[PDB]
Amino acid sequence: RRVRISADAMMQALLGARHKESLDLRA
Amino acid sequence: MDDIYKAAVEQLTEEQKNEFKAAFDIFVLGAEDGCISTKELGKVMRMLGQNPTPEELQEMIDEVDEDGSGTVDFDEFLVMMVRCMKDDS
Ligand SMILES: [Ca+2]
Repeated sequence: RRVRISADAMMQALLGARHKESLDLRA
Repeated sequence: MDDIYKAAVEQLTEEQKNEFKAAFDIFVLGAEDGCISTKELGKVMRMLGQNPTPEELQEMIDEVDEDGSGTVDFDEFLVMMVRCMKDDS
């Protein structure tokens, strides 16, 4: 519940993949 | 069994592995031995703006660490990376 850093924040922290503004999440 | 990770890792392209490998080297930016511990993760979280308790960091590693050694290596890091990505398939 109320998980932290699902993976998007981490991706931004490091290079990894830009994944644009999202992966498969609506808005 | 960890077999799923083997196939997932094997399928992964060389470029994809290189990208994750590069992050690994950066992660150990706080480790001379080249190992990732709570200290390395603590610095990462700090940048994100999160400053929880050390006890939580240790518990988190245990959740991802099957051996509960309290440390994360390249092999474990790779598995965690793939596992996290799959979590949302
Ligand atoms: Ca371990």
